[PDB]
Amino acid sequence: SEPPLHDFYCSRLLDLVFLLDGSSRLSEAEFEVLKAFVVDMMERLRVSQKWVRVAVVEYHDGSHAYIGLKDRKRPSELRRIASQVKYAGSQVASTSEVLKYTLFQIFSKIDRPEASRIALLLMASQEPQRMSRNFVRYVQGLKKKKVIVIPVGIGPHANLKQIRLIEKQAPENKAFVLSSVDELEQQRDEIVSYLCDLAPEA
Repeated sequence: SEPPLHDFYCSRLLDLVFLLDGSSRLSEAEFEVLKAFVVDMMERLRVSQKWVRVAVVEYHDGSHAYIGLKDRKRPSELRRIASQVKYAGSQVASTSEVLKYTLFQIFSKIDRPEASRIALLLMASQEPQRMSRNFVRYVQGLKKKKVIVIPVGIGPHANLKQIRLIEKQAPENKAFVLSSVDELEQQRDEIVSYLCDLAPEA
C-alpha cells in the first residue's frame, strides 16, 4: 500500500481507462506531456482494487495495453509503467478499434458491478474513414454497459465529428476540447473532479 501524494485525492469506486492516441499527430515531446498528464491524474486517485482501478492503452492501427484494471501493482509502479509507455508515432490511430477493445476486452466481464466505468479518450487525430463503420455501434455498446466515455480533443487534427457523436450518446459523455497538450495540466483537476463525482462513494 502507498499513501496519497496530494490533498486532492479521489477515493471512490471507479474503473478508469486512459486511452492514448499513438499517432504522429503528436510529436515525441507532446506525447511525453500527454503521459505526464496521465501520471498527474493517477496521483490524484486512490488506486486500488477496492477503490479506483486504472488501465492504460496506447492506440494506433491496433492497440497496446500497458496496464489492465486487475493488475495488482503498487500505484507508484503503475504510474512508472504509464510514464514509460513507448511513443509510437503511427500513421494511423483508430478510435473505433480502441473503443472496440474497451467494450469487448476491458468491460466485457464485469467483475466489479459496484464501480462506475469511465474511458478517457485522449484524441489528437482522425482515423481513415474505412475504419469507422462500427464506430457508433461501439459507442452505443459502451453506453449500454454504462461505460461513460469522456473524449478529450487535442489539437486541430482531433476527430471533432466523432467527439460530437460521443457526447450525443449519453448525458455523462462530456467532451473537453483543448488546443494542445500544453493545456492538459490546466484542465486536469476539473477533469478529475468531473469523473470522480460520477462514481459511487464507498
